[PDB]
Amino acid sequence: RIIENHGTEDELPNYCFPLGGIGVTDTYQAIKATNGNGGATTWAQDNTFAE
Amino acid sequence: RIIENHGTEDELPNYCFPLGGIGVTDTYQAIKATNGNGGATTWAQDNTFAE
Amino acid sequence: RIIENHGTEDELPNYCFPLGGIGVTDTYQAIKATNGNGGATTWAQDNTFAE
Amino acid sequence: QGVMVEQNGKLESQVEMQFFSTSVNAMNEANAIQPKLLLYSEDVNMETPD
Amino acid sequence: QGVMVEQNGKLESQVEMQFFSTSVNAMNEANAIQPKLLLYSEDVNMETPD
Amino acid sequence: ANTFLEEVRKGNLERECVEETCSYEEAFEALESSTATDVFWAKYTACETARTPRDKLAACLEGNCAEGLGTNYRGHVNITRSGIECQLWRSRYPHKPEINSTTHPGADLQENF
Ligand SMILES: [Ca+2]
Ligand SMILES: [Ca+2]
Ligand SMILES: [Ca+2]
Ligand SMILES: [Ca+2]
Ligand SMILES: [Ca+2]
Ligand SMILES: [Ca+2]
Ligand SMILES: [Ca+2]
Repeated sequence: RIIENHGTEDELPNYCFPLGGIGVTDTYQAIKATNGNGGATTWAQDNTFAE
Repeated sequence: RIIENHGTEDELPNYCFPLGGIGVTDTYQAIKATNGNGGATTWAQDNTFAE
Repeated sequence: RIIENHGTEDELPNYCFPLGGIGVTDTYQAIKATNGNGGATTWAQDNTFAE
Repeated sequence: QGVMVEQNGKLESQVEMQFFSTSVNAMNEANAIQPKLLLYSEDVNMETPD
Repeated sequence: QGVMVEQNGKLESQVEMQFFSTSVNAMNEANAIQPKLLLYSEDVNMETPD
Repeated sequence: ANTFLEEVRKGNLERECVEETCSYEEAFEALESSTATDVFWAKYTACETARTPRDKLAACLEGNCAEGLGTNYRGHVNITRSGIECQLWRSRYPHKPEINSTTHPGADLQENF
């Protein structure tokens, strides 16, 4: 009968999410640092990890 | 004045959905089974359904 | 003990939304009043906007 | 909500029009330029009371 | 929260640093071998109470 | 390419590389084999003159024609402008090739085509 229009109550955002919580993804490659002595450090590809 | 913490009752996860009710789809084409001439079953593109 | 279940009411949909609110987009270019004359007025590249 | 401005003693608008097309073009036949998107632009009073 | 283990009569950590670039550029020319992602790894007493 | 929501689903090489504008990356995602993939890359560098429009690129990937100077030509013509049969491209018989399949395999230089 009477509208007690106190207004809403919200001060924080609310967020839904991906079922895994991570959407995008960039493939990548393991890299090992080979000592660059006397200069810039060199880099090669690891063999332990998957490529 | 005093907080009666209980957690809450949230034992079933809730999912939102896309407005089409289906994610993404991949155009496909219809086929039909031309009777296998003894050996491998033959497959012929249909004409009844669109491309 | 007694389920006084009279259903619910959800006439108004409850669409969620994305952060920026504007997902897809498409680089376009601003065609200034590069107007031809006589016939259907032409158009061409502007230099008063980012491309 | 166009901010009315008095010119010649009469209240009128400041709305303008802006026209947009795609971005690639020379990519194909040049003059093929056509309008696709139209935006009317303007000015308003922005206030955030609460 | 990294697990502490004793060596040299002292309790220290076992955090390791691992490096990643784009296999995404797996193929192409040299020099351009630069890392872009650094990960720190560890071991922790994972435990679920309830 | 664009419409990043698309960058979740399995992209068709056509759906991600042609009409849009893909780099080597989305192409590779679609294909997963650097050999034919860099065949595609060689075409792409050749189809730099064939970036737009669609057909311009569909034919360019088809390989049935030479783009002017023929940097894209992947056919099998064995006759010169006078019909002279061409030498072996990889070998130097009878004249030494300055730029050959060891140098520019991106133009896909066959036996004598
Ligand atoms: Ca990737
Ligand atoms: Ca795309
Ligand atoms: Ca894509
Ligand atoms: Ca697209
Ligand atoms: Ca993709
Ligand atoms: Ca991706
Ligand atoms: Ca298609």
